[PDB]
Amino acid sequence: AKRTKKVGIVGKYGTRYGASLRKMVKKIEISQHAKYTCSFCGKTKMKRRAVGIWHCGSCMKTVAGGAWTYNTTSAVTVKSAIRRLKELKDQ
Amino acid sequence: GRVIRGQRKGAGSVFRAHVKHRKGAARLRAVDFAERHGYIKGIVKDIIHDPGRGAPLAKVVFRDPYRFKKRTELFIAAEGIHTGQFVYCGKKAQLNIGNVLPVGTMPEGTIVCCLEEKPGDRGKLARASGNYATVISHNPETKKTRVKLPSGSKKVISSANRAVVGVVAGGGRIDKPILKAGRAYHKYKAKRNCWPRVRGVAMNPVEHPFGGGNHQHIGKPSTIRRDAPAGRKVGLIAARRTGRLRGT
RNA sequence: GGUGGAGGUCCGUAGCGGUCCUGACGUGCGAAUCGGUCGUCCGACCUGGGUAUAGGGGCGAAAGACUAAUCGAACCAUCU
RNA sequence: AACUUUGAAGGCCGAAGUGGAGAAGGGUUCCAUGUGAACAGCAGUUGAACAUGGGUCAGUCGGUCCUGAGAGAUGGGCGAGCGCCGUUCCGAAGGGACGGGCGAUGGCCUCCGUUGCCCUCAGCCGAUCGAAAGGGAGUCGGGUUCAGAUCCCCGAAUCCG
RNA sequence: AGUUCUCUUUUCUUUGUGAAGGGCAGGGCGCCCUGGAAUGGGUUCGCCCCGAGAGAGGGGCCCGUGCCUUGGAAAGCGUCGCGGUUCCGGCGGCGUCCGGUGAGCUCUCGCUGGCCCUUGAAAAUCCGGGGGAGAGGGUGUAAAUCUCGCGCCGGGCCGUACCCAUAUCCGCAGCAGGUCUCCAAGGUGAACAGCCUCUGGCAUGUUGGAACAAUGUAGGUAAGGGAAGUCGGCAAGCCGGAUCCGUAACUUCGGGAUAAGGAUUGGCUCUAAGGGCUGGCAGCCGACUUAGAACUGGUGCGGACCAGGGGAAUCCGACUGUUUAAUUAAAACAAAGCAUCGCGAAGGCCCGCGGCGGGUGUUGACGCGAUGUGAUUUCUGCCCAGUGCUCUGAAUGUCAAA
RNA sequence: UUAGUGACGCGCAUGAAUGGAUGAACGAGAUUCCCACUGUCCCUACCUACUAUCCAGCGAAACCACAGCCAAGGGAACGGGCUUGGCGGAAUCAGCGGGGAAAGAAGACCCUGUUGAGCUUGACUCUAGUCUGGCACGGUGAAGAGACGUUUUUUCACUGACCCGGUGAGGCGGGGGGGCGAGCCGGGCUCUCGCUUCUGGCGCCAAGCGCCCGGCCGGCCGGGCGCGACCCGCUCCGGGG
RNA sequence: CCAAGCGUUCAUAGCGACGUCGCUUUUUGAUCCUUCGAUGUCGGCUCUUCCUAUCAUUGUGAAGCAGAAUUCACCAAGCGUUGGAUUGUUCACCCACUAAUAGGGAACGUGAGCUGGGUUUAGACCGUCGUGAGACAGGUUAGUUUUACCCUACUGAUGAU
Ligand SMILES: [Mg+2]
Ligand SMILES: [Mg+2]
Ligand SMILES: [Mg+2]
Ligand SMILES: [Mg+2]
Ligand SMILES: [Mg+2]
Ligand SMILES: [Mg+2]
Ligand SMILES: [Mg+2]
Ligand SMILES: [Mg+2]
Ligand SMILES: [Mg+2]
Ligand SMILES: [Mg+2]
Ligand SMILES: [Mg+2]
Ligand SMILES: [Mg+2]
Ligand SMILES: [Mg+2]
Ligand SMILES: [Mg+2]
Ligand SMILES: [Mg+2]
Ligand SMILES: [Mg+2]
Ligand SMILES: [Mg+2]
Ligand SMILES: [Mg+2]
Ligand SMILES: [Mg+2]
Ligand SMILES: [Mg+2]
Ligand SMILES: [Mg+2]
Ligand SMILES: [Mg+2]
Ligand SMILES: [Mg+2]
Ligand SMILES: [Mg+2]
Ligand SMILES: [Mg+2]
Ligand SMILES: [Mg+2]
Ligand SMILES: [Mg+2]
Ligand SMILES: [Mg+2]
Ligand SMILES: [Mg+2]
Ligand SMILES: [Mg+2]
Ligand SMILES: [Mg+2]
Ligand SMILES: [Mg+2]
Ligand SMILES: [Mg+2]
Ligand SMILES: [Mg+2]
Ligand SMILES: [Mg+2]
Ligand SMILES: [Mg+2]
Ligand SMILES: [Mg+2]
Ligand SMILES: [Mg+2]
Ligand SMILES: [Mg+2]
Ligand SMILES: [Mg+2]
Ligand SMILES: [Mg+2]
Ligand SMILES: [Mg+2]
Ligand SMILES: [Mg+2]
Ligand SMILES: [Mg+2]
Ligand SMILES: [Mg+2]
Ligand SMILES: [Mg+2]
Ligand SMILES: [Mg+2]
Ligand SMILES: [Mg+2]
Ligand SMILES: [Mg+2]
Ligand SMILES: [Mg+2]
Ligand SMILES: [Mg+2]
Ligand SMILES: [Mg+2]
Ligand SMILES: [Mg+2]
Ligand SMILES: [Mg+2]
Ligand SMILES: [Mg+2]
Ligand SMILES: [Mg+2]
Ligand SMILES: [Mg+2]
Ligand SMILES: [Mg+2]
Ligand SMILES: [Mg+2]
Ligand SMILES: [Mg+2]
Ligand SMILES: [Mg+2]
Ligand SMILES: [Zn+2]
Repeated sequence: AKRTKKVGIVGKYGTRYGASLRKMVKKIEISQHAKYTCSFCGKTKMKRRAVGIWHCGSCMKTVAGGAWTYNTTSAVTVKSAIRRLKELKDQ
Repeated sequence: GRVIRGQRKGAGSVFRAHVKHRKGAARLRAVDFAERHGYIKGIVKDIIHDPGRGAPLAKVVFRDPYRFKKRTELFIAAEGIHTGQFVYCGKKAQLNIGNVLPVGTMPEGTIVCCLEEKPGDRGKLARASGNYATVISHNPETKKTRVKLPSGSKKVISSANRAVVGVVAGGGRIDKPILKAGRAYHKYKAKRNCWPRVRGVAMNPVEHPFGGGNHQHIGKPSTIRRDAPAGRKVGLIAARRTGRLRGT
């Protein structure tokens, strides 16, 4: 059964801290606790160890990532920027 | 009056860094023949959490080129590196995330982190989580490069300075509301004795320029001159302006 | 409809504190205690020892609070 | 003899105890016997008082060692100076060694040792201190005293060198 | 051993095995081999697992504090009976037995999860591995060598008594204060609550006797009324557990909420449902629950104990937290949130008599340092004259030493 | 109903992060009303325990000019004392709070003092720090602008004082030697490089070649040296200066 | 006290201008004599007593006293003079009953009698003021109330010549 209408995972905070802040932290709370698919083994086991550290329980691999998401948009863009600059560097 | 809190911070005492459980200082390799003329290979053994630091640290192992030894270095983790990866450092490493190259060989617009302020100091710029510096331009005749720092300042540095390709890991950390005094208590219990903070107007005149009064008011302008003596330099120190920053 | 068991979450014991009776006591059991009634009780929690900061100095979630019954500048001897 | 002791009643603490043990602190208050002057806000034949004598036994239980937060020499720096700063920082900071070569000495003089010199090899890079709750090998059962016992005795083990 | 007027095959007490070694249960495995799985299967309270190898077979390993065994019955204990110096580790007889059960409590071992802008010591010390410099003997009385089984010698120094707290410690004292810990029985009960009790302990807290005036201190009860008392419902009082039902405004949709408001509750005798073991059935074992029904008492039944009064509003502070030890616990402080300010290291801020001195800093702008406001929501208007801060400067008044 | 709530607003003197308006939850925070409840009250009574009480034992302290019955008078303007009257009778017990302007503490209020101390600032006099100029450490070479081969100054350089960073001060500068390319008519040179990028392996303590030496009997056993690993150099290498 | 007037008439039933004479110390002032080696500072609660400048009640005189109701005056303080909402309040105002709902003193009676609401320490908020520290007969909230066993007095209790 659906137990909450909108609070979702930030229902742990009860009435405290304000609706807007609770709404804001909800998006991060979901993401930092999701299990991402591992690129190295494919099993959905990638999980946050600390802030910025993501570990896979299957292949045991650890990856430096975003604070609340496996990879940040800023980093993803830079990887394509560095890939592009590499080619022109050696044509 | 008595010595104000700000003055008392510079004496150490209860105001020294909480370094009991820190993993060590994070640096690039000391520059040697391998990095000056070629490159050297290492392997990412583990990516670890450093207390009091947002960014994770990478434990990269190299071979000692003169002795039968393994050298363990503690790098600032570039976002996207992983354990078992190979990283390379030197004048002739490839342009890949995590490699360490002199900025002089990096093409224009390269995003770099843990950049050397002065050649050979093993990294001083853009080390906080998520940050990065950028390469603007090179001047091969003067052997110099122009980088853009996270603060937005443009600095001229020697081309021989090394850096790590990519941005620092753990970005976006400041996007989460702390929501709780207790969560901030734990944030600084790993950093230093700086929390919670008591307002100047909340004290007595004996221990603060802004203290005292039948109303909690500053009473005097809060923009203080640059050369104000210690114990008087409180409020907005040498402010060029004040108020809301409307417009660019 | 179940399962699950988060929380600076609630009632409440140990612990920690000390609202009111402006109760007791007030040449006291006590140079601050006693009783009922109360606050909190997984956390910014309580606590032992080790160590660090020393007097215009320290330390203060800030009451000019605390700094050995002493604090809007300790105590000791001298100046005297 | 209201108060000491033994016996019998009636009660209380009610396993977060008024129970059995420790740490810090005390320092003989512990145990036996004696006194009942002073003290124990009445008394006492009693006491943690007074007096006379005893009592604490370990490779294995702790200290001892390690390092923690830290404290703290030398080098160096400063300092009128007692000195202070500083802890790897402006240092020729190792007194060690497998092995090899030379001599000198020995003794179960066969050949092995020792000792002195030379060759060779050596990061640690910080003296020293810092915890009777942290780390830290290895001892348990039965008996035994007025008072001591994982310590004494009987037995059965174990670690280290 | 106790009770035995009556009853009670009854109530109480007690009914061992150490370290080390071996063996075996049991627990655990992210260990191996066969094999190839969708009609997907396996599996937990939850999960979670699999073509990167699941199910199913067969194995290997770790801990075994559990049971047996050597210890070891010789000892200890229970009990009956004899001895002696009788202050003997005195001597004998018998016994030290068999099952069950649990979300029970305490400790411990393990598996799996959740929280972190918190990631939760170091060193001494010990061990394995990789490498192959070397060494050993020439068929033997074989040698170097051995982390194997026995055997031989030793382990020095210091502490150790007792109290550990309504009388051995600190408060001038045998002071109702303070002072760090371990163990932890039966009943009721949700319970380490309160109430009674066993083991253990105590003698009422630095005195006794006789009275039972006033006034007190601490407990109670009061007809009728019900805040008329008072600055003020201060104080006391009402409520209170649990089951079933029911529950508003407002709300940041989480709450409000035990809202509010009702009913029920004893004892006794039954009924029904909820399981394991063995060989849609049969037999044997069981542990507490829930629900319903009859009968029943002077309507008493959460019978003591334990145990929220409620509602409608206004002000302030978002909340949780903190504070004037000893007259102020609060609206004060803090807080998350918000917004300004300085700084790219020859730096910002700060310490210091002094330095190639020190803190932030094992730091690097998502950082450090300095302020203000104070969650969320909506908003934050105009004023740069004043006072501050700041920015440009030989264009250019004043302006020290040299 | 000087209280509360809702409205009104020319508001002595409301008002926008000296934050304005709000609002769920929360509060030993302030206030008003209502239900329930009641000894708060009308209006008090009774009961229990410990006291007080009396006794045996034991036993302080605060305080005290002398003391201790009133009315009026006058008086330092409120007498226990004095004047004039009232009157006065041992020694004591339990209570009590009228008085002793009761005790307690050289009044905290107020003023004075040429007594202070905490704090502030646009008070007076200074001061650490800080910004700024000059002198010294303090050098070398070029130009530009001046002045009379010397000297003032501006710019650009240098390095050697001085400073900074790194390292276990580990390959720096120059040249040689070798490789791919270019292009002048096989050789010279513009000029480049210095052997590692697929995999979560391994990697030291020299192989090899050349030259000498020794020991025992050309064969056995053992040494040394050189290349391998280029030569020469004046600051370890960098950054400032 | 005088008496111009008011009272249809009528100065004095009841009033009373312009003037003038007193009393009192339940108002506030003025002064600064006592008290600063301290006389506890508002109000309420409780409790006793006293004054009369009499509201009621007893006995009376006079009215513009027919009755009823009321008004003025005399002897007069014996006995009474209440329950409440708002306010800390004294004061004030209103509700209700009543014969009446009079006015005062006692160190502005009464804190080792209470209470502590206000005032009037230290914490804190707002407004005005101040550059500020801070100020405000301006608001607001929280803020320790000690001692009797002595003498007298008084209340009762033995008792004394
Ligand atoms: Mg303050
Ligand atoms: Mg100041
Ligand atoms: Mg809680
Ligand atoms: Mg709670
Ligand atoms: Mg208090
Ligand atoms: Mg009290
Ligand atoms: Mg008393
Ligand atoms: Mg803390
Ligand atoms: Mg200082
Ligand atoms: Mg604090
Ligand atoms: Mg203050
Ligand atoms: Mg004991
Ligand atoms: Mg004990
Ligand atoms: Mg005695
Ligand atoms: Mg004794
Ligand atoms: Mg022994
Ligand atoms: Mg030591
Ligand atoms: Mg030192
Ligand atoms: Mg130890
Ligand atoms: Mg399987
Ligand atoms: Mg036997
Ligand atoms: Mg091997
Ligand atoms: Mg002992
Ligand atoms: Mg008693
Ligand atoms: Mg007794
Ligand atoms: Mg006692
Ligand atoms: Mg007593
Ligand atoms: Mg009644
Ligand atoms: Mg009744
Ligand atoms: Mg009332
Ligand atoms: Mg009243
Ligand atoms: Mg109450
Ligand atoms: Mg409600
Ligand atoms: Mg609050
Ligand atoms: Mg206090
Ligand atoms: Mg501001
Ligand atoms: Mg301006
Ligand atoms: Mg009212
Ligand atoms: Mg209003
Ligand atoms: Mg504005
Ligand atoms: Mg304002
Ligand atoms: Mg007596
Ligand atoms: Mg007198
Ligand atoms: Mg008196
Ligand atoms: Mg005085
Ligand atoms: Mg004085
Ligand atoms: Mg004078
Ligand atoms: Mg002065
Ligand atoms: Mg002073
Ligand atoms: Mg001035
Ligand atoms: Mg007329
Ligand atoms: Mg005078
Ligand atoms: Mg006096
Ligand atoms: Mg008096
Ligand atoms: Mg007095
Ligand atoms: Mg009269
Ligand atoms: Mg008075
Ligand atoms: Mg009095
Ligand atoms: Mg009083
Ligand atoms: Mg008050
Ligand atoms: Mg005040
Ligand atoms: Zn994976």
